[PDB]
Amino acid sequence: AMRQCAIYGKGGIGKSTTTQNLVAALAEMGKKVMIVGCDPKADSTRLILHSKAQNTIMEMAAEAGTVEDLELEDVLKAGYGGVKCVESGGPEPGVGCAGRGVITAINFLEEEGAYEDDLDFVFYDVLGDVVCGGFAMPIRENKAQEIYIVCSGEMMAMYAANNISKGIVKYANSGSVRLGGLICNSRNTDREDELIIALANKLGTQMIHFVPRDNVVQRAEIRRMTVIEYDPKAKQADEYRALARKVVDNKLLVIPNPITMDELEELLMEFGIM
Amino acid sequence: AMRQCAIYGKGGIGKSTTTQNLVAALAEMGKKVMIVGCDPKADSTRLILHSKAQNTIMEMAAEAGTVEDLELEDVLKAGYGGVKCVESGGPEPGVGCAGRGVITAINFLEEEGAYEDDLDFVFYDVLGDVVCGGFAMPIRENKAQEIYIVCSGEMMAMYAANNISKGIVKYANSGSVRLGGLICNSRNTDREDELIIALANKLGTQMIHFVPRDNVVQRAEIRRMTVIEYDPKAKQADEYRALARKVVDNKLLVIPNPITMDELEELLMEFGIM
Ligand SMILES: Nc1ncnc2c1ncn2[C@@H]1O[C@H](COP(=O)(O)OP(=O)(O)O)[C@@H](O)[C@H]1O
Ligand SMILES: Nc1ncnc2c1ncn2[C@@H]1O[C@H](COP(=O)(O)OP(=O)(O)O)[C@@H](O)[C@H]1O
Ligand SMILES: [Mg+2]
Ligand SMILES: [Mg+2]
Repeated sequence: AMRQCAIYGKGGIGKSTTTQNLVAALAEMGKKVMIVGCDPKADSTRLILHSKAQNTIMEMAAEAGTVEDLELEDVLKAGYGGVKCVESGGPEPGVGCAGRGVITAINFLEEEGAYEDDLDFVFYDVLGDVVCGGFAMPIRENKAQEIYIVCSGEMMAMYAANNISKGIVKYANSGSVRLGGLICNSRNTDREDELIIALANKLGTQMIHFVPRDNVVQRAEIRRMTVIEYDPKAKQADEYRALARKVVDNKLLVIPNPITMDELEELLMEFGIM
Repeated sequence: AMRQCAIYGKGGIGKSTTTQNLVAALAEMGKKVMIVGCDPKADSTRLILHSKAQNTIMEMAAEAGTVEDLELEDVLKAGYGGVKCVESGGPEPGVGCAGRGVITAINFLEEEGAYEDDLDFVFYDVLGDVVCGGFAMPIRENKAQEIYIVCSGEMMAMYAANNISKGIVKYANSGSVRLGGLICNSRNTDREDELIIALANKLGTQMIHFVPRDNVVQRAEIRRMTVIEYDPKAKQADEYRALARKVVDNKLLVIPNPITMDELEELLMEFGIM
C-alpha cells in the first residue's frame, strides 16, 4: 500500500516549501516518496532536485510529439533522499484551462506504472485558489485520499481552507477523499496557533502542526535545498521532522464541516488577529 | 466615454480593499463609478454597501429562474458616494469552472444598459491566481482596457503580476487591453517601493502608487467601510486619494514585457527582501 496525500492551500501560503521539507524528513526516516507538482508555477520539486525547477510533462510531451512518446524513466527525476519528482505544467496564461496539465500528468503516471508497490507516500502539491478543472481532479477522481491544507491566520488563507473543504464534501458520496488536517504556516502573529486549532475544530479536523516562520527557509532555498538537507541541525529542521512524524501517525480523516463567513469573522475577532 | 479598468492580483494581496478605497476617493472627487466583482469570494462591494457582502448575479438568476428574468434595477446597488455595485458570483467549489459567473455577469450588464454614458469609471475586481475561463474574459474579450495589478515584494505576488502580464500580451493583437501600472500594497519591508518600481520598469509600466500597510484599514473594515468614509482625515485616506489622482491622470498604457524567473529572482536578491 501507499498513502496518497495532497497539499492544498492558497497561493504563496507555503505549500511547496512545506511539502518538500516534509518529504525530505520522510526520506530521512527511510520512507520512499514521490512528489507530483500540480501547480502551474512548476517549482514544487526544485528543492529536492537542487534545481531551478523541473521541465513539465506538458512541455516534454510537446517536444516529444504526444504524451505517449514519453517514457516514465525520462520524466521522473530523483533528488535528495531518493525522492522522486515530477511536474504537471499547464497552459500559458490566457490560454485554455490552467489545470488541464494536472489531468494529463496524473493519468500518465498511473498508466505508466509510476505507483510502484515500494512507494510509501505520494504527495500532490495542488493550487487551491480555485477548486475546478484539473485542480479539483485529485478530489473529484479519488486520487488523494488525505488532504492537508496549509493555511495561516490570514483571512484569505482560512477562506481557502474552507473552500477546499467544501470541495471535499461535494465528492464524499464516491471515493474516499478526506480532510486529514490543517498545517499552520506561521505569520508570527499572536494566538495564531490557537486560531488555527479553533478553525480545525469547527471543520471537524485538527491542526497537525504549527510551522514557525524562520529565515533559515530563505537561506536554504537560495541554495536550492530543503532545510532538512541544508542544515539538519536547524530548529526548523526539527519542526519539519515533527510534522512528518505526525503525518505518519495521523489516523483522523474526516468529511469536514464547512463554516459560514460569520463563523470565520468571529474567529478573527475573538483571537484578536485583526 | 468611460474608462474601463480591471484590478488583478493574487488572492489576499489587497485587490478589494484597494479598489473600494480608490473608488470611494473617486466618488469623493465627484466621479461616477461602478464596481463589478469578478472574484468568487464575492465581498468586493461590502465596504461601499456597508454590508456583509452582496448577493450575486448567479444567486439571483437561480432564484428568479434565468438571468433574463432579472432586472438591472434589482441587481445594481448603490452605496457610499453613489457608487454602483454588482457581484458576479461563481459555482460552488468542485463544481464547474470557478470563473463562469464573470462571463454571465458582464454580458448581462452590457445587454441591460448598465454602461450608461454618465459613468466615468468601471472597475472590475478580478481573481488573478489563474488567468483562464471567466477570469481571463475581461482581457480576452476587451472589457477592461486599463489593467492595474496589485502586488507586493512577496515573490508570489510578483509572479502573479508577471503571469497576468503574459495574458495581456497574448491578446494584444485584438482589442485594446493594456497594462496601466503596478500598485504596491506594502508588507512593511525595506526597499519594497524600490523593488516594485524595478519590476514595473522591467515590465515596461510604472508603480502608480505605494500603498502603506496601515491598521486603520482593519478598523474601517470591521465597521464595513472604506477608510475614505470611516476616517476622511486618516493618513491612509490621503494615500488612497493620491492613488485615485494618479489613476485619473495616468496616460501610460502598454503592452508589457513579461520577464523570466531568473529576472524575478535577481530582483529579490538585489533589493535584499529575501
Ligand atoms: N515557515 C516558513 N518560514 C519562512 N519562510 C517561509 C516559510 N514557509 C514558506 N516560506 C516562504 O514563503 C514563500 C512561499 O512559499 P511556497 O511554498 O513557495 O508557497 P506556495 O507553494 O504555497 O505558493 C517562499 O519564499 C518560501 O521560502
Ligand atoms: N494597505 C493595507 N493595510 C492594512 N491592511 C490591508 C491593506 N490592504 C489590505 N489589507 C487587508 O488585507 C486583507 C486582504 O485584502 P483584500 O482586499 O480582501 O484582498 P483580495 O481582494 O486581493 O483577496 C484584508 O483583511 C484587508 O483588510
Ligand atoms: Mg508552490
Ligand atoms: Mg477581494
